[PDB]
Amino acid sequence: APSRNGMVLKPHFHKDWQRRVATWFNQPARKIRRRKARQAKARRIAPRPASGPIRPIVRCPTVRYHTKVRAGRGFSLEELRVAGIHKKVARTIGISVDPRRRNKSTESLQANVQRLKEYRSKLILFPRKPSAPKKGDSSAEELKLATQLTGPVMPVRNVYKKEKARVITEEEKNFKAFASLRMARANARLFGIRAKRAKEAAEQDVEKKK
Amino acid sequence: PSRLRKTRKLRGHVSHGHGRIGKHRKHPGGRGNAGGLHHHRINFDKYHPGYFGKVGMKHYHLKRNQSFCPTVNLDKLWTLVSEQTRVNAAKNKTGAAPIIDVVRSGYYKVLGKGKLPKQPVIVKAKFFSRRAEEKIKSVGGACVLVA
RNA sequence: CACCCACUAAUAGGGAACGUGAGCUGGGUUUAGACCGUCGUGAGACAGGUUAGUUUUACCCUACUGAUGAUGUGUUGUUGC
RNA sequence: CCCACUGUCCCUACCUACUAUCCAGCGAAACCACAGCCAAGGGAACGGGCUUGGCGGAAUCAGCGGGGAAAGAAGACCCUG
RNA sequence: CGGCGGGUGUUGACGCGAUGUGAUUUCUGCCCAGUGCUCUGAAUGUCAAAGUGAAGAAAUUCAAUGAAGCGCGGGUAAACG
RNA sequence: CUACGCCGCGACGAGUAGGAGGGCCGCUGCGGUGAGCCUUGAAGCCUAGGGCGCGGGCCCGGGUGGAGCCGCCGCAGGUGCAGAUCUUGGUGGUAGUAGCAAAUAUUCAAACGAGAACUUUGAAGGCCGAAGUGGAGAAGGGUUCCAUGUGAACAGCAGUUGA
RNA sequence: AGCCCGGCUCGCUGGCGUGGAGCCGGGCGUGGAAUGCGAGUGCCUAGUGGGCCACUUUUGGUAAGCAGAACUGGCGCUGCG
RNA sequence: ACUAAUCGAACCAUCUAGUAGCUGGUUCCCUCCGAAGUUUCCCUCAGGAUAGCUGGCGCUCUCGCAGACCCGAGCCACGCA
RNA sequence: CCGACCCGUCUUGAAACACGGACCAAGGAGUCUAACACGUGCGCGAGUCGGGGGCUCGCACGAAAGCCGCCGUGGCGCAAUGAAGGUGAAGGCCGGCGCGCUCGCCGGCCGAGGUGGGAUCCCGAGGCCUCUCCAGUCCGCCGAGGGCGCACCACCGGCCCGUCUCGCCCGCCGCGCCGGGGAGGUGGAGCACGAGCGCACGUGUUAGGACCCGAAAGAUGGUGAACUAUGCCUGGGCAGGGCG
RNA sequence: CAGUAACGGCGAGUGAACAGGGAAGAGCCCAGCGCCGAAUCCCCGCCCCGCGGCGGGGCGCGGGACAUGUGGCGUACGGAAGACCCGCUCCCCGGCGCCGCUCGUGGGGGGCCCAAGUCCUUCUGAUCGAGGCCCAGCCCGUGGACGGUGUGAGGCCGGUAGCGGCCCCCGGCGCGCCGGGCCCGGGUCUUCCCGGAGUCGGGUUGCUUGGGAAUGCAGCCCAAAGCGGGUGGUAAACUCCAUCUAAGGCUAAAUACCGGCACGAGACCGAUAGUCAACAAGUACCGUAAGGGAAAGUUGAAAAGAACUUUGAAGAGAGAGUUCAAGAGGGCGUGAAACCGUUAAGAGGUAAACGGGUGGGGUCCGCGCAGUCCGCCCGGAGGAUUCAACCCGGCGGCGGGUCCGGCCGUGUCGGCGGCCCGGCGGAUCUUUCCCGCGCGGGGGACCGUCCCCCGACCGGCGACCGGCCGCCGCCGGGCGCAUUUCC
Ligand SMILES: [Mg+2]
Ligand SMILES: [Mg+2]
Ligand SMILES: [Mg+2]
Ligand SMILES: [Mg+2]
Ligand SMILES: [Mg+2]
Ligand SMILES: [Mg+2]
Ligand SMILES: [Mg+2]
Ligand SMILES: [Mg+2]
Ligand SMILES: [Mg+2]
Ligand SMILES: [Mg+2]
Ligand SMILES: [Mg+2]
Ligand SMILES: [Mg+2]
Ligand SMILES: [Mg+2]
Ligand SMILES: [Mg+2]
Ligand SMILES: [Mg+2]
Ligand SMILES: [Mg+2]
Ligand SMILES: [Mg+2]
Ligand SMILES: [Mg+2]
Ligand SMILES: [Mg+2]
Ligand SMILES: [Mg+2]
Ligand SMILES: [Mg+2]
Ligand SMILES: [Mg+2]
Ligand SMILES: [Mg+2]
Ligand SMILES: [Mg+2]
Ligand SMILES: [Mg+2]
Ligand SMILES: [Mg+2]
Ligand SMILES: [Mg+2]
Ligand SMILES: [Mg+2]
Ligand SMILES: [Mg+2]
Ligand SMILES: [Mg+2]
Ligand SMILES: [Mg+2]
Ligand SMILES: [Mg+2]
Ligand SMILES: [Mg+2]
Ligand SMILES: [Mg+2]
Ligand SMILES: [Mg+2]
Ligand SMILES: [Mg+2]
Ligand SMILES: [Mg+2]
Ligand SMILES: [Mg+2]
Ligand SMILES: [Mg+2]
Ligand SMILES: [Mg+2]
Ligand SMILES: [Mg+2]
Ligand SMILES: [Mg+2]
Ligand SMILES: [Mg+2]
Ligand SMILES: [Mg+2]
Ligand SMILES: [Mg+2]
Ligand SMILES: [Mg+2]
Ligand SMILES: [Mg+2]
Ligand SMILES: [Mg+2]
Ligand SMILES: [Mg+2]
Ligand SMILES: [Mg+2]
Ligand SMILES: [Mg+2]
Ligand SMILES: [Mg+2]
Ligand SMILES: [Mg+2]
Ligand SMILES: [Mg+2]
Ligand SMILES: [Mg+2]
Ligand SMILES: [Mg+2]
Ligand SMILES: [Mg+2]
Ligand SMILES: [Mg+2]
Ligand SMILES: [Mg+2]
Ligand SMILES: [Mg+2]
Ligand SMILES: [Mg+2]
Ligand SMILES: [Mg+2]
Ligand SMILES: [Mg+2]
Ligand SMILES: [Mg+2]
Ligand SMILES: [Mg+2]
Repeated sequence: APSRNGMVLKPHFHKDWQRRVATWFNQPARKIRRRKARQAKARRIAPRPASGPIRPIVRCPTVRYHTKVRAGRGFSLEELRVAGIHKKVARTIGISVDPRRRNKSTESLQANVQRLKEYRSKLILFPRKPSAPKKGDSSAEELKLATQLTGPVMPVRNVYKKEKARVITEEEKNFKAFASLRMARANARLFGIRAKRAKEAAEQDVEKKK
Repeated sequence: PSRLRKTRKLRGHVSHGHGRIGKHRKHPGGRGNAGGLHHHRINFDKYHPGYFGKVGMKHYHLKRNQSFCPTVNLDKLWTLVSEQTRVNAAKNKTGAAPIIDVVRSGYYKVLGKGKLPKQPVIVKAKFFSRRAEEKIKSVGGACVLVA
C-alpha cells in the first residue's frame, strides 16, 4: 500500500529471481586467472607484441561519437592494396585484416596506409632459419633491439588541431548562425513539396495558352 | 549493525510496534500498486497526477544517439579553454580573438544563459541559440558553424 | 396443551439453566436412504405429510449417602447428660 | 384391533453365575492456571476465589451422579470471507 | 492423443444399442399453444471463409452470388409436460 | 576542570496502542588493547555466605569441577521467552487407582529345584464330543522344527517352563 | 502593515486639475481595552479508523442495561480516598 | 456405494515456505512524550487509502544573560489566546 | 495487623460460567537482498564516483591493500519546456536621434531588479571614570538614533518553453505556403551567480517465503483391484424333513 | 545503454537492441561454373621398416566404390586461363645424440631426507607451567604455520622455510643427419566464368516476442526472380539511395558448472545446532507399492576395567585394591531444573501463594568484645647522620638587544644560476635553423607552478634547536659535629 508521498516503484522481483543469482566471489580469482593467461601468452609469443596485431584507425559510427576515433577490427583490403601488403602475408607478419570493411572517404584510407607504412618501418622480421638470413633483417638490429612490446601496437590517439587566435573579419561578424540554421531546416523540410509545386506550375505553364 | 535497530528495543513488547488491534498482517490493501484507481485512488491522485492514460505519439526503435546534443551556456563558455588563453586574449594588443571549440570540449549547442566578458571570441559549435548568437556578437565575437 | 371416562375431600396454579440425557428413553424436531403433494427448466427446496435411522467417559475435587478414625480429659473402661 | 400369554405394570421380592469388594503379585490412561463448603450482592447481566454474612478440624474407605456452565472436537446450526 | 485404430462383433433386426414403466387382471381420457425431437426444401429471408466482378496507384472499399444452422411449413405426449 | 567534565537555581513526574533516548544491562564471534587471569585450578554448576545497582544485572566468599576464560575501545549478528491446542526431551498428581471377569474345573501325592497354584510324573474329577480343543495340507511365515543349557530382559501373576 | 501632509505614474475611468490603484519622500510613540502566555516555521512519521458511559438537549420505540444524534467531561489508557 | 481402516474425486512426491483483509504468538531494563475509534473515497461494512489525533529531528526569531560579594539606575519583547 | 481474584489475549467491558496454559529444560518469531524517500555523519565539491577492466613476488594474512587518468566509457548532477517538429533562461542608469510614436540604431558604466520584514555587523549625538579643578592627550563600557543587510518569508517586476489574442517591422547566395522579432493573458515538475556526487548509519514504504505457524483448494508426474466393485478362466462346496 | 524505446483489462505488471568502454580475438571449406586421359577412395593377399593407440614404403593382368561424378585448382575478400615483367625466396611430417636445461625461477607425477634445550632449580598424577641461562644477553630462525606427545612446546616428534639435496618415470621446445613426400609466388594487361527452390515471398491459423496494421517459429494454401532477392521498427503505390548476398558446412579463446576426482580456506554451526546422517545412516523401522525415514558423541594419561575374603541361588552388597580422582566403575567428562527418598529446623481448622510493617527463632558475617587515626605544638627521657650558610661538579626551568649560530614564515631584488648544466604542466606562440605534400612529427621561445642556490631587508626564537651569560631550583661529593636537623 502507498504511504504518503513517494515514488511509484516497480520491482522486477515477481519471477522467482533467487534461483538465478550470479554472485561475484570468484571475481578476484577470475582476474588472477586472466592475468596468468596473459602472461603465459606473452611468454609463448616471445618477441611478438603481447597485445597482438596492429589495429586500424577507425571513426566511431553515430552522431554521438563521430568526433572520436578508436581502434578497428582489421585493415581493409583497399588499405593493404595501396600499401603494398598481401592480404595473406599481413596476418603472418602481424597485421589484422578486415575483408568486410570498406573505405568511403580518402582521408581515413590515407591515415590507415600511413599507419601501415609506419608499422612496416618499425617491424623487425626474424628469418625462418637463424643461421640463414634470407630477406628478413640484419642481425645487428635484431640481436638486442628485439623486445616484446607492451600495450597496443601504436595506440590510437585522438588528435586536436589547435587554431591560433586570429582577427575576426567583417564577414564572420555579419554571418547569422541562428538564421542560417533555421533557414537550412526549413529548406530541407520543404524541398520536396517545393519541387512538386514547381512541377505543377510548369505543367500549367506549358499549356496555359490554348 | 543489527544492534542499532528497533528490533533490539522491541523485545518484551508483544506486538513488536505494530499494534494490538490492527496487528501486522500479510497484505492488507493489496500487493504492490494494487487498487490505484479504486481504493488507493486518493493517494495516487494526490501524489502522482498524470499516472493513468496515454499522451502523445509513440515512436518505435528510439536511438538516443541520434538526439544526442549536449548544451553549454555562455556563462560557462570560457571555462572550456585555459586561463592562459583568456588572459592572453584580454591583454592582447591586437584584436586577435581566441577560438573555442565546444564540439572539442564535448558540447554541440551553445545556449545563451548568463553574460560574457567584454572581449571578442570565435565560437565553433554545431548549433547556436538566438540569444547566444546575439550575446556573442555583442562582445564583438563571431559564431561559426561546424558539422 | 387439549378432550373424554371413572374415582375422589380435592382432582389448584407455578419455580428450580422453559429443574432433572457421564439419570434413562428417543416418540418429536434436526444429517446422510426413500416415497407423495406443491414449487423449480434443472440441480434442488418446502415451521407440508410419511418411513428407517450409533444417545460415548467418572477411578478426580466437592456435594450427598453411609463407614473407619482424629483433637482434648495421664491410660483405659462402664454408665450417662 | 382381538384370543392366548405373561413381572411391561400394580409392586416389588428371592435365588444362581461372573464382577464390583478385601488381599498377594502386576499395573495404565483421560484430564490438570491455581484449586475446590455455602447465601446474597455487585460484576462480561448464573462465583470456588471478590464484598457482606453463614462458618471452617488431620488421614481416609465403599457408593453416587447435583455441580466443577466436567471431559471428549479450533461448532457440523447461523452469519462473515 | 494418434493410425480407416478399437468395443458391441465368433454379431445382422426373433440382433445390437438407448430410454421409461414395473408380475397378473382391468384400463391408460383431452392438449402439438410452450420447450424439445423429427420430416420437407418450395419460390424461399438471413447467413462465414473461399471464390467472382467493379472502383482505386495500391493497401482497401463496394457489389453480385448464397452451405449448414436459424426463420418459414408439417408430424409427434407409453417426449418433457 | 574524565569541558562527552564539574557546579548552581527553578519548575515538573499517571499511562495502553505508539514514538524516541540512555544503558559501566546481557549473549556469541572478529580487529585492537589489558607485559590481563589460569593445573598454587578456567568454563559450567550448587550455596540458610557478604554486598552493590531504581532496574536490566554484577562483584566477592564456600563447595564441586578439571582447561580454558575475561575487562576496556571499536566491529558483526542465527543476540535476551511464560505463553503460540508452539517443537523435542524429561517428569508429576491422578495412583499402588482403573483394571488383570467371553467360551463349566479343578484336586491329591511325589520328583527336580534355593524357590512350585502354574514344570514333570502318577491318581482322581471334568471338557472338546468326529461340522473336534483330533489327524494332515494350500496361501502366508522363515528356522518358529529337534536336543542341550541359562534364568538377565520378554511370555501384562509366576515359572524349575517357553514359539 | 496606523494616521496625516505633500509629490510622481497609469495604456483603467473620465465634463473636470475626475475617480481609483500603485509608487516616492516627510512628520507624528500617550505602543491607543482587561487578563495571561515566549512565538513562528519545515521535514519524516507510527498507532488508530469496532468504542462505550454520565449531566443536559434530543429522534424512533410501550419500554429497554434498546437503537440513533448534539455539547462537555470521563472510561477505554487510570492508580488513589 | 466401492476403488488397501482414505472417496461428492484414492494414495505418493513435487510446484510449495501456495494465498489468507481471518485466528494464535511475537523474547532485556530505566527515562521522556503520548493517542484513535472521526472526515472523504473505495464490490467498502472484520480491510485500505486520505485528513485528523502522536512522536522524533530540527531550524528562524524574542527577553536578556550584567555588575568579581553587593548594587535598577510617559517608557518597559517579536507575537499568541 | 492491614492490603490482596490468575496470568497471557481479543475486547466498550475479563477474576470470569470466554479461549491457551499440569510441571521443567533446551529451541522458538521484523531477517537478508533490491529499489525508493527523508534525516544524520564523512570526503570532495560544479563536480563527483572506478563499482567493470588493467598493472603490481599470484596466494600466511592478501579473495586484502596500493595504483591507473588518453582506463571517466559511463552514471548522477550542471536546463527546461512541448505530443512533436523544435525551441531554449540578464537586466538597471546617464544620453544624444527617427517622432525616445509606450518604440527602432549605438555609446559609457555596472552586472540578476525592487518593496516590507530580517540574526549579525558598521557609524553614532550623548553618558559611565580617579583628591578637585580652567586644559587636551590614548584607548574600555552603556547608548537615543541612523546605515549596509545573510539565510528565509510575503509580495511586485523580469527571463526560458507550450498555447491563445492583437499588430507592425526586419533578414537573404535559396524571395519563400521561407526565417526572425513585439505587446498582452495564460499552461510548465523552469531561470533569476549552482549543490551535487560517492560512502556509511537510522527510520518508513514496497517486491521477494518477507515477523513466525496455519487452510478448504489448484497443477504436474507416478504407485495401487493383497480389501472391495464388476466381467472372464479354472477349481471346490451346500444335513434332515414338508408340499406334491 | 536501461527499468529506457516499447508491450500491457495502457491495470497489475512486463521490457530489449544500437552506438560506447573492456575480456578474448582467428579465420575458413564445399556444392555450383570450369579445366585436368578418375588425376580419387575402400578392402584383401605378399615383402620390408616399425608395434604400443596400429602407421609408412613398395608389389598384385588382386577385388570393389565411382561418369546417377571421386580428387586437384577454386568460393563472392572475386576466380580461372593466356601472355609481359619481377622475385627463387624454403613446407610440414616421425626418430638418432645433446645443449638453453621445459622456466617467477622442476614442466609434470612419485619416493626418501635436511636447524635449534628434553640444560639448572622448582609445580604436578603427568607436565608443554614458573624462575634462570655472564659475554646484550640459552640455541635455531629464509624455519615463532599446524598437529601429536600424560597441561598450555619455535628448539621431544612429524612437519614448517629454502631459485634445498638425492633417486625413478613421463611430456613438448634447436642444431647435423635420417625415410620419404613437397610444387611457383607476386604485379600489369587481355579473354572468359560466377552461385544453394516447395526455398524466398504472400495469405491465413496457432503459439511466441518489447516488436506495436503482426518480432520470431510452425501447420495449411498459393508459390517466385535474376540490373534479382533480403533489410532499411506504421499498412500501401511511385521514386531515389544505403546495406548485405538467404534457402550448404566447419572453427579455439574470453563464458557456465548445487554432479564427479583432488585440494585450500572461513568474523559460519558446534551434537534438539551444522547435511537426514560427527556413530555398523539413506541404517533401523514403516508402507503392497510409489515412497517415508530416525534416535544415537565423551571412563581414564594409561585398563591400571576392581585380585582376594565374605553373605546370598543369583541380581546385588560389605570389605580390600588401582588411580590424582571411581563423590571417573564399560551408555562411565561436568552433572541444572521439574519430580522423589531421607535427615534437620519451623509451622499447620478459613486451599496455597503474594505486597507493606514489625516481632520471635535460626544459620552465618563483622579478627565486635575495652575501640580508630594523623598534622602541628608543649613537656620528658634516648640516638644519629649531619641543619642552615659556603666550595666543587652535574642536570633542569626561565630570560637575553640575537648577545653568536642554526634558522623559520612572508614578501624582494639580479636570475650567475635549468629543456647541454634541476623538474612538471599550458586550448600560449613558432622551422620563418630539422627528416613527411606549398600539407605532419621534433626541436625552440613564452607563460604558470617549481626546484635547490648565491645573498640582503621585515617579524620571531616560536611550542624547530644549540653555544654563551644572568637568575632560580634540584641532586652528588666536601666543610659545617651541635641551643641546628632528623628518627
Ligand atoms: Mg508500550
Ligand atoms: Mg509474552
Ligand atoms: Mg468500484
Ligand atoms: Mg430444560
Ligand atoms: Mg445432568
Ligand atoms: Mg445421553
Ligand atoms: Mg426417531
Ligand atoms: Mg432424512
Ligand atoms: Mg431398521
Ligand atoms: Mg474400586
Ligand atoms: Mg454461591
Ligand atoms: Mg470456530
Ligand atoms: Mg471447524
Ligand atoms: Mg425393462
Ligand atoms: Mg396419457
Ligand atoms: Mg440456408
Ligand atoms: Mg396427438
Ligand atoms: Mg511517565
Ligand atoms: Mg533467533
Ligand atoms: Mg519455556
Ligand atoms: Mg483394583
Ligand atoms: Mg477383574
Ligand atoms: Mg462332553
Ligand atoms: Mg484340524
Ligand atoms: Mg520347540
Ligand atoms: Mg510376568
Ligand atoms: Mg478493526
Ligand atoms: Mg446508546
Ligand atoms: Mg482497546
Ligand atoms: Mg487521556
Ligand atoms: Mg482515574
Ligand atoms: Mg502452508
Ligand atoms: Mg477480531
Ligand atoms: Mg484471545
Ligand atoms: Mg463482546
Ligand atoms: Mg485477563
Ligand atoms: Mg461470568
Ligand atoms: Mg467454553
Ligand atoms: Mg477464540
Ligand atoms: Mg486447556
Ligand atoms: Mg503446552
Ligand atoms: Mg531459551
Ligand atoms: Mg584492489
Ligand atoms: Mg562522456
Ligand atoms: Mg530583502
Ligand atoms: Mg513575481
Ligand atoms: Mg515515506
Ligand atoms: Mg511464513
Ligand atoms: Mg482455480
Ligand atoms: Mg482379487
Ligand atoms: Mg538512468
Ligand atoms: Mg514475459
Ligand atoms: Mg583486448
Ligand atoms: Mg569437382
Ligand atoms: Mg626437528
Ligand atoms: Mg600440544
Ligand atoms: Mg608445538
Ligand atoms: Mg619442503
Ligand atoms: Mg515507414
Ligand atoms: Mg543432528
Ligand atoms: Mg550437550
Ligand atoms: Mg533379577
Ligand atoms: Mg574428581
Ligand atoms: Mg558422570
Ligand atoms: Mg530434600
